[PDB]
Amino acid sequence: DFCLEPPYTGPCRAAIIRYFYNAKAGLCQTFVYGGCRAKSNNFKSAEDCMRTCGGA
Repeated sequence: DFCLEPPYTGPCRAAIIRYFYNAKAGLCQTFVYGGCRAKSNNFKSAEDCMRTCGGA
């Protein structure tokens, strides 16, 4: 959801993108959010990706 599980790309709205953490394939990925409380996960670079689930 934020680091491995399936990121929310459109739970409320349509579909918006940015960076997520896909800690299995190559880690830092993309999905931003698609409505709701922006699903908290919402990165844009390595520093972003890291502060949330990269180096926590």
